[PDB]
Amino acid sequence: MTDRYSFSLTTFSPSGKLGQIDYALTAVKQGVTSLGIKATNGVVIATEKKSSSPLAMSETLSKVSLLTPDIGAVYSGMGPDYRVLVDKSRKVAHTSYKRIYGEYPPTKLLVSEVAKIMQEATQSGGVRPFGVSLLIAGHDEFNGFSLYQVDPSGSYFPWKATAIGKGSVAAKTFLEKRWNDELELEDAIHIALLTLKESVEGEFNGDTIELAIIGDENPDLLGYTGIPTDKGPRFRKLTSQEINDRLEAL
Amino acid sequence: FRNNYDGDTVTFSPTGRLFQVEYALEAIKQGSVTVGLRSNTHAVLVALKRNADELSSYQKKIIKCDEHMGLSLAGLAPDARVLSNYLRQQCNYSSLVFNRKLAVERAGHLLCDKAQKNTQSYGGRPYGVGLLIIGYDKSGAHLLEFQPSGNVTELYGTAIGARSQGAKTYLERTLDTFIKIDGNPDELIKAGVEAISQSLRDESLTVDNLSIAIVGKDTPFTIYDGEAVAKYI
Amino acid sequence: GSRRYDSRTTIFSPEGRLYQVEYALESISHAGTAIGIMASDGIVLAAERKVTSTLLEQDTSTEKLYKLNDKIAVAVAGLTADAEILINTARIHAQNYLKTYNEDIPVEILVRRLSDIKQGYTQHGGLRPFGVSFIYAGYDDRYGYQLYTSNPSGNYTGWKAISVGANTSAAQTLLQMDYKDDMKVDDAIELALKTLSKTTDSSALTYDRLEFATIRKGANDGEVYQKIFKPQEIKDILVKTGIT
Amino acid sequence: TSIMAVTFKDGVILGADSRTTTGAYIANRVTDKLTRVHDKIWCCRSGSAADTQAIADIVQYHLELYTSQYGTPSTETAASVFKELCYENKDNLTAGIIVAGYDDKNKGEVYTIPLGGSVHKLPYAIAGSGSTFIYGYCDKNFRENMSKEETVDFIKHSLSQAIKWDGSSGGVIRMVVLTAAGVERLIFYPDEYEQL
Amino acid sequence: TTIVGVKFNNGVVIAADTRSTQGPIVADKNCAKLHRISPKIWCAGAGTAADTEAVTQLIGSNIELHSLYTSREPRVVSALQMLKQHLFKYQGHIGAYLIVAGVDPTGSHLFSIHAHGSTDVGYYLSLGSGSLAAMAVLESHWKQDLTKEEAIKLASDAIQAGIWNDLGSGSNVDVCVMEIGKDAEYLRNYLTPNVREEKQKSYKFPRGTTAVLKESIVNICD
Amino acid sequence: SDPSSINGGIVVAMTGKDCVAIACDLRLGSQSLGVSNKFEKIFHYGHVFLGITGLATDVTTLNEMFRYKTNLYKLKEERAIEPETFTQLVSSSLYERRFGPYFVGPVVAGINSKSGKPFIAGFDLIGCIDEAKDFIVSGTASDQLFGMCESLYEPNLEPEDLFETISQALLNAADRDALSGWGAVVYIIKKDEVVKRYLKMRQD
Amino acid sequence: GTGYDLSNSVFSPDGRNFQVEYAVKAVENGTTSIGIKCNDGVVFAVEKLITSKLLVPQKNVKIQVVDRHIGCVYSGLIPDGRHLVNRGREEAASFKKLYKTPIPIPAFADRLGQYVQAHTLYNSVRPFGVSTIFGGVDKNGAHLYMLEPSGSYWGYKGAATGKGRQSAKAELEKLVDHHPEGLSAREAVKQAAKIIYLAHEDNKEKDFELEISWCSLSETNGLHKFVKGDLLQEAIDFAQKEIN
Amino acid sequence: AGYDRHITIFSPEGRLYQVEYAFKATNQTNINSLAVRGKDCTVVISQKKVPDKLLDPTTVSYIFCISRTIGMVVNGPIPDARNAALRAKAEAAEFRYKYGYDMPCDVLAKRMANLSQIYTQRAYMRPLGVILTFVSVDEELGPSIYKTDPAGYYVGYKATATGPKQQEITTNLENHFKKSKIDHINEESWEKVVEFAITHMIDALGTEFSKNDLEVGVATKDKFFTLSAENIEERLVAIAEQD
Ligand SMILES: */C1=C\C(=O)NCC[C@H](O)C[C@H](NC(=O)[C@@H](NC(=O)/C=C/C=C/CCCCCCC)[C@@H](C)O)C(=O)N[C@H]1C
Repeated sequence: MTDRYSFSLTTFSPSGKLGQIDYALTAVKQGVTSLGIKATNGVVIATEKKSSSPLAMSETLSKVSLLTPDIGAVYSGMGPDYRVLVDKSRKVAHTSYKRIYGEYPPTKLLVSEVAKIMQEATQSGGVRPFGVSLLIAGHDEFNGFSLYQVDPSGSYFPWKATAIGKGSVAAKTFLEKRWNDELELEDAIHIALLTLKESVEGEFNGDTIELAIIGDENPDLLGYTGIPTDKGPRFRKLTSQEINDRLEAL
Repeated sequence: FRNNYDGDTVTFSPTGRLFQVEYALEAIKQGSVTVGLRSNTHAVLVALKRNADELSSYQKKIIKCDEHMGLSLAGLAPDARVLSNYLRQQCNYSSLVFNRKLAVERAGHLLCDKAQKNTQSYGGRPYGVGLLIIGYDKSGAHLLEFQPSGNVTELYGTAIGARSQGAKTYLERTLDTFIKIDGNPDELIKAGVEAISQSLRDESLTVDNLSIAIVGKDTPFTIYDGEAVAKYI
Repeated sequence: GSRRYDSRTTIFSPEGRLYQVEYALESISHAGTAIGIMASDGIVLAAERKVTSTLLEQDTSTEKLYKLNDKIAVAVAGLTADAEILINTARIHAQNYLKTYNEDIPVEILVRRLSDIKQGYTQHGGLRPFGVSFIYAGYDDRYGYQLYTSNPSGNYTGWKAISVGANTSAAQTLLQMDYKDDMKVDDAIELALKTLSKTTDSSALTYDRLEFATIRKGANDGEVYQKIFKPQEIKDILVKTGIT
Repeated sequence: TSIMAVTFKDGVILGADSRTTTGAYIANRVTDKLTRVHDKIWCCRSGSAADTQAIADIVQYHLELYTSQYGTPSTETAASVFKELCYENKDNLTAGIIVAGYDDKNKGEVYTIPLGGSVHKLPYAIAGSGSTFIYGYCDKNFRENMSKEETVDFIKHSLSQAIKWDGSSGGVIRMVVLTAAGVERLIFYPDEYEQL
Repeated sequence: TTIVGVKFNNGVVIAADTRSTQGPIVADKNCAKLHRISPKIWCAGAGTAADTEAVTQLIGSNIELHSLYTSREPRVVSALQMLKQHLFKYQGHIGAYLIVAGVDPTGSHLFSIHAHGSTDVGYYLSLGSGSLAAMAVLESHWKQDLTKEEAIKLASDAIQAGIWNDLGSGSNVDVCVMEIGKDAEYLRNYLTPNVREEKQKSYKFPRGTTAVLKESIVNICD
Repeated sequence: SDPSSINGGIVVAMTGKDCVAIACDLRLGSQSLGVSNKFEKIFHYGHVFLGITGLATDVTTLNEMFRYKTNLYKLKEERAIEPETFTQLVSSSLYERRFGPYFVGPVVAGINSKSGKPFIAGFDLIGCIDEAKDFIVSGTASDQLFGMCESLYEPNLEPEDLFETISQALLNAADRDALSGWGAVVYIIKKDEVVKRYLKMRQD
Repeated sequence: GTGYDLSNSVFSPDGRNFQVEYAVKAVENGTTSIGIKCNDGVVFAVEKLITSKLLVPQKNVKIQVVDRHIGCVYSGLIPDGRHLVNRGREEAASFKKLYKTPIPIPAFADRLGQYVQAHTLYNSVRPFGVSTIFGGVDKNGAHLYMLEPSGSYWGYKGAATGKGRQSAKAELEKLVDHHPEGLSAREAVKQAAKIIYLAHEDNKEKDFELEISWCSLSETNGLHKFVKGDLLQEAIDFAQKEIN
Repeated sequence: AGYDRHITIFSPEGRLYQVEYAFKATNQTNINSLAVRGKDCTVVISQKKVPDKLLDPTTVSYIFCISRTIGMVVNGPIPDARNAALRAKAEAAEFRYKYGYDMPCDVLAKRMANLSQIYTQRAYMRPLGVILTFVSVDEELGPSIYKTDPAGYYVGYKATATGPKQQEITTNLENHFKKSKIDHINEESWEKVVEFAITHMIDALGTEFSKNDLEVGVATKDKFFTLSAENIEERLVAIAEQD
């Protein structure tokens, strides 16, 4: 027994590339499309729920997850790798921040934490990099709203809008055209649904599309009352119904 | 073929063999001959000590593990040290804790299991030595043959090492005769020396070349060398 | 066993070279260019942002210039992710020094520790080296303005002007052609911008593809100051140096 | 605390008072010292509340796992796990546990685990502070293979006396009947057992 | 400290006083002894203030992460098991005495945990130095099937029994209502029966009264 | 024997109109023997102030610790830490040592740069937080400070009045404590400026 | 590609584990051994090749006991077999210690199973070169089992492994059909001595010694014991007779 | 370089061959299984092939009782099947002990799935050649079917099938639901749902079964149990008296 793989499985090639990080990115490319757009009063992230059998219930699965009440994530690549990263992300937001300052971390920093996890999966012994890329969106009092993309290499950068996965190239171009620095959240949601429509082959409805927004505080989603400063989570996943209603004004 | 399956002991060949273990066994055949045989009252060991130059000495082949047990070796001398030393501790543990003499049959089981561990985990290497253990316990005299594979067997007599087959056959033939040499060590020792000279070739057994060990009923495992083995050559 | 898949990232080539380090440098060679120019009254750091987009948020971005201390900063060339792991341990080392001695950590001391860490992965552990090279630009009261550079091997040296990343040979020559000891900060700032402008693999040198930082001792104060330029700031200075 | 377990013709019955005190103050007057570790294996808890609850919760975990792998555990086994925990940690535990279970082959069984951590199998067993006052009574009234009624009465009397004398006992008397028929919870109030 | 728990027809309610102390000195005239483990699972705590707060947060943090992982509302028995197992692990050294309550997919619940780790269950409970004063009121007015309003009254009175009669308790009354179907409502300073009477005189000193030796400005801007 | 009473000293913080004040004595002694009359107990990290009374060695240690932490905090958060956050940091920093604490009594004071709101708070040796809206006291003469404040104090004082009040509370409290005194310093904090004055008091 | 048979935990493209399969080779090549589940216990028998007249008769015993109610016999790499028994012995002791009751044959089976299955998970270990037939009497009956180097095991009426593995399997199936009502322990012993003699024809080259042990509720009190002296000679004859 | 096919690291295409080859081993038993949801019960059907005559049929099974309410059926070799089962049972017991309530079928799945994902990323751990189907009647979710594979993937189903002829069984059910328009078998008693399950199994595989060719498991409110030869024999007759 005993993991005898105490050496790096990701090393440098004579050309200067890091194979596994490259191959890992290849896997991200193959994955389903997902995108993000930053408006002036919110951010939106979406992807396609590519059911893997009509017998499978795509509701029993989230591609768009909540990290903290003000930060959501979405991916492209290998589902299981995203899943464990979401758990790790939620935990680290607590162990390394909320438990020390009594407040949830700000987007960039939580994003910085996730990146570190992936970076280590790039150099630690006996492991392969993570085969996914994340689009993390959130909001914090001193930074406003933000959208970051984290690659298997462990790198990350901020975006006004962007997409990853299958039709990312097409999608990116389409976004560069429609995006401006005066968009209201709804506008971006609309644009999002539009951009997504191209990458979608089959059905396109509230049951095949998964979208969430980081908008205003939902006091109604708090669960309790009586504490002025606690205003509610800004992150809200939309409902199947909420999606369709907009698909009509598409 | 064999080249792709002998890099270590944690690999089986397509025919279910463990080469590393088999190469170990080879070290024994390359080793100097030694013989073991017993009766109902005594157990004997006879070994042919080998030497380097004529300016060197004849490396010891027999080790005493306790007052009632001992063994002779063929192969990597360092490993025999490690193993006989382990057997000494086990003999010692039995005395201290249970005030009981370790049975030969049990010593054998202990050896087997120790050897085995080194043939199933990465990093280890089989032992490269063969041992013939004699001893007198509660159920009489005993003779065991230990192979690096882990197989320990109880026999009336046997031989291991280069040209061992000569002696083994002689014993296999003389069986009914020596197995009855009770109450007379000098005779069992002669049948011992004879059996071993059946594997000679290069030279003839001399005084500082032959080595005898004897254990039994009222005989604490004792070793004989040089002048001591004179009366048998 | 596992010996089968072991790359042995820590051995010598028959020529007495360390493969991984070599290859990691090869990696760095394709990284955005970064230059450090040290004038008489300050130090300048400039780097080229590798890969950009209309959509890339530049005001929130930082992929090459990191603040380590109040008087020390670094320009990076290589794997950003790797860089951060090291950048953070440096920021800590800086603080420990303070906590223990009650004095700011001397620029070289911080540089040596960081370089020792790299050297480690070079000699034991079966792990890959960090694909990163640093240009440290700091100031202390024991040596004043200093400019250092460290790479995957764990070696570091001092410079008057130096660049790392892509097109270093070209950048070094251009620097080696116009650098003068009696230089002034703004002089260095210009030499800096111009050097990049000539090594750039891009069409033109726009502000949105640059990061700038200076360590000067504003006379009307008496204390050294770090200033990492904002997009609108790089844009201004860009027009002024005559690159519009 | 006053607790006991009695075996009879149809299986076994467990009884307990419901008083848990912290000094002279009755912290809880409606306590349930009758804990379930398996379908038909229960226990009576005396000693430290925290210690017995923690031990119980652990035994329950072990038996749940025992089942998943090897099926239904015997009452003797549940006693063993208790005994193991109690003996091995004797220096940091103050728990007196009575283990009772219903088997189809063995019918009713009772095991008592005193402070030392030793195990004792008996026809019936009493324990707890109030148990000392009814040693003579129980010894003179217990009989083997009594009927469910004779047994529910033996326990109701015995415990009413224990509660009478021992100030560390009181409240309501709780019972648990374990037989092939199933599991039955019983409760008796002061107004009833006080006038017996 | 005086903390209580009272179950009513469609939920549970917990209340507490607001006085904190060190010896005979009032440390905090209005501290909050009501802790939120999750949106609908609140815990009232007595003993060593810093401990009830800390232990409350720790389990609160883990229940949140657990909730997220399982995609299920938190259960009060979950908080109860994580809490008690933690306290038991510390042999009682963590001086926390808690009354934990709330509603979840399985109904309304009321428990109490003692620093050594043992737990209790019931329709009404109290802990703290005001423990007995309160329980006296609860044993005198609790009845089965209380309404949300009766429960708050009972709870509120039991706490008052402590403020007045217990030297370790005082100031105000904090309440938290957790009804099976609605959002839990935290009522901080539900009652404020101890407002200080206006002082007899103003002590505003005439400027220049204090003798200064030296003066200077401080630098905050980096 | 009692760690919190080997060195001595006191700290007090008050809130006024759009301003907060924090003051401390300057004594550092070893039992009855006075050793230094320049041991200040107030420090600051950005616009946040921290007073620390108790065993001097721990007073020094915690200062060096919070410097360290607030520094890295600014480097990562890219902004200065706020009073409310710093309070939380102090609390968890202390409870981190729950079973072998620093024998100190921290006091936090500052105005929230973003909200302009005044903020003061006290902690016990294991991190318990007390966030008052009027005043926080700490030190060997805390009982005295309590009597002084509970009386003298009144809401919304002006920076010029709050100075008189906090100075009077400090002074008269210190004079009834053998382990406090030997000088004092008072900080008056406003959203824009901070004034540090040294007081004239008995030296016995 | 290829080489999917060099490391112990690797799946070949068709989903197999060659190292495990090779382990089986070691087994099939070993002495034949069997198990017969009678009406209130089980009987174990094994072939002991007399490699020479030098081997002391009745000595080198193969069958092993686990605790007091479990019997084990295996084919293949003997040392590997003892190693497995040694683990069963601790495995059993551990069980009895905590649950008081001697370990149920079924539970013991899975204990051995999980252990063996574990040696097919890592390339730092080798699979067991033995197939084991073991069983005994417990709280509810007698059980017979056989564990494969892969970790697989199932309950049997009869079982065999080794060189004469096919002769035996044939004979055992005959017993099953000619005894739908069960075989007694007394009968299973003789019927076992025969099966060995017959299965010994695939090794008829070397002479052999027989070894039988049984665990019967009515014959041994649910305890494991070797069949010695008379009852043994009797079964020896019963076979010697029907071999001709 | 060509060892990206021996351990779990990426191949140039971004694939993990070892994971794929593991999937291949799942069909090794040549047994199909399927699960459907009742109105308030969940049923799992699986083929049972005991070829040898020396085997004790009662000991052969790929259906496991993880807890009082959770049952698991395994498609793959038995040694990996039992390893997986044991781990699940432990995870079950521990979860109860720590959180004070029975682990929900979906959660146990997610936990086993994440466990697999690890063997996917760590080089010294090989995946397990098995697909796991968990079923129960969750106190919050109701009849549930969650399945996990060597890839670390998992999801819930209206119904599902696994094995060599998985695709035939799937399309069969697919059609039944396209028809019925509802996500379950609108039946009150479980016996009728067991019968439906066995029926469509026959229709899709095009085969007749005896009482020893099947293995049935049922999950009801607060209990999961498996049927005996006879319980099936009786269920088989029932469908017979309908054809
Ligand atoms: C409830 C009041 C109550 O229930 N009982 C009255 C007594 C209660 O304990 C007072 C408590 N006061 C505090 O919590 C105060 N802080 C402390 O007591 C701190 C103690 C620290 C001890 C550290 C030494 C550790 C040695 C470890 C060796 C391994 C104030 C300042 O908060 C209180 O008011 N409780 C209320 C909630």
